[PDB]
Amino acid sequence: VEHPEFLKAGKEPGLQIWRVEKFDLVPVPPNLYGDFFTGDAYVILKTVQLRNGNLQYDLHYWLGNECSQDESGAAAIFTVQLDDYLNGRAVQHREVQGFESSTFSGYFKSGLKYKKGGVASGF
Amino acid sequence: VQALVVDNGSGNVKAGVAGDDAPRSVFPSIVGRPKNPDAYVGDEAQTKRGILTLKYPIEHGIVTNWDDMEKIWHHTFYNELRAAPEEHPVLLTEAPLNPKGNRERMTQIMFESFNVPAMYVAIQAVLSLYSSGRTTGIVLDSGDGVSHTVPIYEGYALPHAIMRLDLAGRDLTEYLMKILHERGYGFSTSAEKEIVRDIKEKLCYIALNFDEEMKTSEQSSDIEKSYELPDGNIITVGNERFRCPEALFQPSFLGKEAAGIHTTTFNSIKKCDVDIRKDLYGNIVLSGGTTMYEGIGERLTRDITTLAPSTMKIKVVAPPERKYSVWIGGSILSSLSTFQQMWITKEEYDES
Ligand SMILES: Nc1ncnc2c1ncn2[C@@H]1O[C@H](COP(=O)(O)OP(=O)(O)O)[C@@H](O)[C@H]1O
Ligand SMILES: [Ca+2]
Ligand SMILES: [Ca+2]
Ligand SMILES: [K+]
Ligand SMILES: [K+]
Ligand SMILES: [Mg+2]
Repeated sequence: VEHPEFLKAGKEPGLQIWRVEKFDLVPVPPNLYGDFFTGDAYVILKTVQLRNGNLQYDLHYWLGNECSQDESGAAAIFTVQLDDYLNGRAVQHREVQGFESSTFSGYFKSGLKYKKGGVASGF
Repeated sequence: VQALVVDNGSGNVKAGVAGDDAPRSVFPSIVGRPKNPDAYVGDEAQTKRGILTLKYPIEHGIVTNWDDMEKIWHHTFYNELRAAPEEHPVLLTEAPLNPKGNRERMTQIMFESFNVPAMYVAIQAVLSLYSSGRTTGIVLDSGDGVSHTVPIYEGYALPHAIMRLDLAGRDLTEYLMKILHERGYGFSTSAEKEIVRDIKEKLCYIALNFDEEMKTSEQSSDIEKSYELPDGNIITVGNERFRCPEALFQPSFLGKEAAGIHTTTFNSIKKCDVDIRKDLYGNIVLSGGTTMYEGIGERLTRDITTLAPSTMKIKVVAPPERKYSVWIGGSILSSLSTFQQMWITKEEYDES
């Protein structure tokens, strides 16, 4: 509830992407949105503005084929914690490299792309 | 400040430091006290079984001897980790369906006997699901003393749907000891049980179809595999290699009326409402030492597929390191930048 990135989460309609880095949630430079390191795990919050004026939330955690167990575990856990912080109103989606839902693919106009490498494991 | 992670197993305690990819201390959950009078724990107690009475303070994953459990935790902190418990946050695990009164007793002991500055109690199966990179799934956790099927949705276990089996690894060890009498082996003592446990782990496997495996194993000696006893004698085991773990699927082999592990997983999923069952069937996650048998995943997939509606997509996940997936999940969780917001501090507890 006190994590700076939680405080920024879901305030406005849009797309927020964090990468797991050494057991923390670190915002992805917006210039890199759509390109995912296959060695890493990410958390993605899509916020949509409804006619109600309320906000709908969809949380995706994306797991790269070579990401390490601390990164995919942390991605799952952070997804739960962000949902809790959002009063439980996010729908959670597990996204595996190369088998992503069409909803998640649809967030990126240039399509999903993958890059070799990644940030080092916390383990 | 680095948290200590302790997984309180019926058979073995797993202990280490947050951020490590595996426990640095694994030792048997055994307390020995002099026969004619001091307490000895773990491996020390097994080597002095001649002068000690050995007890298991955790029965079926539930702490039932609190004085001896305190000896185990003391041993963990002082003799295994060499860590001051009063200077580290501690993540402790608990069994699914652990009564709230038990959790509160463990909390009282941590805060008032060991003076831990902060602690968190996590459900074992939930930690295993996180360690597999999932927030939704059903965890089949089979240890030494208890097996549980634990549905979990979006990070939280569904208590009404958890199901519990007293059938676990220790029963299979005892069953192997029994059926080895057909070949003339008389393992009976506590030390011989340890040897048989090792025979079980080295040579057993789960048949894809039990009846067919009985037939093919009868037609030649290819089934037979050897194992060198510590006294240098060689033992040969045949169809016992797959008949022993077959009890997981047919508890009647043990004189039990209970449902096997495939039926239990199916009943556990059925307790959850229809709209989330597909996510559970597609995320059956194996956890714990007694899920380590070769062939378990293919066999479980067959048997749950038979039982479940054919619209369901069955996926059994067998993580290579699943023997310690509980501890690894605790290591991840307690390394997170948000862990300090989840724990209970001594000051809060002492003023509650
Ligand atoms: N490779 C293996 N094959 C079959 N059983 C195993 C294997 N490794 C460990 N086990 C069994 O798993 C049990 C211990 O598992 P564990 O999950 O540590 O239990 P607990 O958490 O209750 O102490 C023991 O019965 C042990 O013999
Ligand atoms: Ca990485
Ligand atoms: Ca939710
Ligand atoms: K267990
Ligand atoms: K079926
Ligand atoms: Mg266990």
